[PDB]
Amino acid sequence: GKVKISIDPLTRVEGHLKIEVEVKDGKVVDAKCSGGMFRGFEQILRGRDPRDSSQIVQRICGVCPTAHCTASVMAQDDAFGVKVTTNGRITRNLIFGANYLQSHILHFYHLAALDYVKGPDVSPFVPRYANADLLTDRIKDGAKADATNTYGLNQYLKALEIRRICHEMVAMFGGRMPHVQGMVVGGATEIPTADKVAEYAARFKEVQKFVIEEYLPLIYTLGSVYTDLFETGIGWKNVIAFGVFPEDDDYKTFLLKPGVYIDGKDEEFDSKLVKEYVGHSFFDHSAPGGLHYSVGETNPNPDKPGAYSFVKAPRYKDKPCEVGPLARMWVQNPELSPVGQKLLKELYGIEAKNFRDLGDKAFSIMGRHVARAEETWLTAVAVEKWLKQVQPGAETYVKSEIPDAAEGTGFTEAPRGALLHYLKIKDKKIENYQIVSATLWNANPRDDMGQRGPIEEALIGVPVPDIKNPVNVGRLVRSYDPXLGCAVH
Amino acid sequence: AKKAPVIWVQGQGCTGCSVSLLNAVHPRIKEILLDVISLEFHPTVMASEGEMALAHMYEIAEKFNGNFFLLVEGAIPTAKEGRYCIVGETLDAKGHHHEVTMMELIRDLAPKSLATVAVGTCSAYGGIPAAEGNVTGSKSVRDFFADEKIEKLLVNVPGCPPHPDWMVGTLVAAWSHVLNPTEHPLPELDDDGRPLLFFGDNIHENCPYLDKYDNSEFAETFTKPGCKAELGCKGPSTYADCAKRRWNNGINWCVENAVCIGCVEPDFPDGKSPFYVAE
Ligand code: SF4
Ligand code: SF4
Ligand code: SF4
Ligand code: FCO
Ligand SMILES: [Ca+2]
Ligand SMILES: [Ca+2]
Ligand SMILES: [Ca+2]
Ligand SMILES: [Cl-]
Ligand code: NI
Ligand SMILES: [S]
Repeated sequence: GKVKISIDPLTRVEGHLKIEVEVKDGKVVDAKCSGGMFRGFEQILRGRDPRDSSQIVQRICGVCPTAHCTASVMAQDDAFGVKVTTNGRITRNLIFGANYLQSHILHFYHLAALDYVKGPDVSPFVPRYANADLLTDRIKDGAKADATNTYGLNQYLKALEIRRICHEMVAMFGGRMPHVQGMVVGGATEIPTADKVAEYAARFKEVQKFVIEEYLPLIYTLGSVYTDLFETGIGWKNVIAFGVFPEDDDYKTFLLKPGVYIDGKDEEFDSKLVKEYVGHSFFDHSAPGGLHYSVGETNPNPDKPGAYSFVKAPRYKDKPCEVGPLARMWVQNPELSPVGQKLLKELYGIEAKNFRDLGDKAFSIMGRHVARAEETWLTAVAVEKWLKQVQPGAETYVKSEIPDAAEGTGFTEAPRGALLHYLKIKDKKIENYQIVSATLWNANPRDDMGQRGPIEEALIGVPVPDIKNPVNVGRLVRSYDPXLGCAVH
Repeated sequence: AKKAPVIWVQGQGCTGCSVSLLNAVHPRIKEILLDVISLEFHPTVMASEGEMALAHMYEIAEKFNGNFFLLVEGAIPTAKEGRYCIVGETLDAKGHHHEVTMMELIRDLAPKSLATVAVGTCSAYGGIPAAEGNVTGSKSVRDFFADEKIEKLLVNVPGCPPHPDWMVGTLVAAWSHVLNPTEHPLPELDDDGRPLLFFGDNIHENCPYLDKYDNSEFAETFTKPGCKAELGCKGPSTYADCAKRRWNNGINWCVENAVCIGCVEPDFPDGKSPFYVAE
């Protein structure tokens, strides 16, 4: 009684994604995730001035270029042997933090929300699934359905301007966005002035107001209508985080700390235990067993028998692990926003102080959206603090020279999850450059041992009561905020 | 009255051209989508997915044959029979599945279009995906049209990403021409098919640091005063109106902040590299 559903393109994600599911007895029973576009940045980078990498890598993705730039300049800082100043560190955090806000807002509204909100009857809001299970379908009181849908749609429209203001914030010290100019090996290229700090702050307060007063309330309200969506899209329940937004000059402390949670147990993150498999990916490895990124290889092969994706398969201690706001928020376990504490009580009858108080509900379609909204608020609190810490006039740049021979690794968290860039230099040129990106951890295919990637595994059990309108498949996938440009590079 | 129909397709792109478009002002993106264009297909933002999305795209390309703009973001990879970019799957009338490559998609849609607009340096000129070291046979729209012997009006709007003003301005000028060709002639293009309206000015000739350049006052590092030439600035060899227009609603621009990397030019990135070595 199995039925196959194939969705290509899976739209309202970044980049080129195909999802295939098998459905039996009203639920997904198997799944395959495929990235269908490859550029090969790791090949393109070879032989270049290593400093060029922080411009080239941003073109992996125009949604999260600041994450790649951050990882690249940190890898360069490490390889070149240069220490960034206090003001350089803070300025880099302000550039990048502004895009965290942009990316999460862009995601929830402009990628995710059309699975819940009925837009106007003009393209690109139509056509849509005939039975889309939207707010206007779910809420049986018609006036309430209309009012809640309009509330959501007006936020979607307002968010177009809020995300644009976030890019004004990125450009303030970043030069422009997409694709900043302001982060380089040795720090940042423009010292913040008192006037520009104030101009960033004024814009930031408008974004922050939207986050607290509109975005958080919408998410908790949405979850209170779709309570079933906290009970599916579960997956492996293994998460990893690398640390993001260093809060001191020796990179020992972060806004969101590194860590791993596997099979119900917390452990420290050890980068030695990351490796990539390619058994079901369009790549050749020179040796079996999966490769640590420091000896990673990028030899594309679209003819490889049995392969189905351009995404490699990263594993931690041979376990699939997911990444992103759910991962970071689970690992750090921060206190919830005042809005979240209040609305969880009022709308759900849940007493919750810290993220982990959500329990099982965290590992679900709606849990991923909640984690992302809460993290947006948490990041805003941090940006508010950094705006007080930044010192007008204080040097943000330290000179360096390209080394003959060196290696460096930059670790961070992109808005979608754990990110590292590994850089090896020989004869003052890029000898190897290896990128292990966020969506790479989420949207990967099976490894050599047949273990499904996190999105593949989380699809198992997702209800599909209507095969012609399989709305929960896309809802699950989009809850991960996938970026296939990043996943494949 | 009537909006410009747009089918926006992505090949080897990063979505940055789309994101830059979302940053438009005067008009902003809400007004663009509701009043200026009918964005019929766009993989990043459209409601429908899979079969429904593709069927809608092909329906519009038929109903609006010779009367829609094909917007292309990203390069077209030709190696391995186009298999480095699969843009969707079409389910025939018998249940069998067929993947569609970027090559196949562009070959199909370009002859149906009123005009093709290659937005971004990737689609216009090849850009980063076509740079040295790539193995995907990555190609620009103009080169793919030449190889395919496709004669279709083509306008390039380069930049990595292009400024939203360049994309909106070019599309509005094209649509105005279609609606009244003698009142609104097509924008004059340079030898690389990009509008002189936006790409006629040399950055360096129009740069506010030119007085410093002339006095040999060069910034020793990024955070010192002076012209940026010694830090790698490619303004001397780059043609765009960034010095006047600036970026992100006039907030900053590359040269004030750091250096121009020549992102609009047909030889970006290789002819502009290394970025932090002077020209
Ligand atoms: S031109 Fe630049 S910003 Fe646009 S798709 Fe290409 S890499 Fe991305
Ligand atoms: S080299 Fe660059 S900074 Fe100097 S005057 Fe020319 S465009 Fe301006
Ligand atoms: S200043 Fe140079 S690098 Fe910046 S957008 Fe203009 S052409 Fe591109
Ligand atoms: N966020 C983001 Fe992009 C992804 N996945 C990166 O890194
Ligand atoms: Ca194949
Ligand atoms: Ca990689
Ligand atoms: Ca032909
Ligand atoms: Cl702008
Ligand atoms: Ni991305
Ligand atoms: S980012």
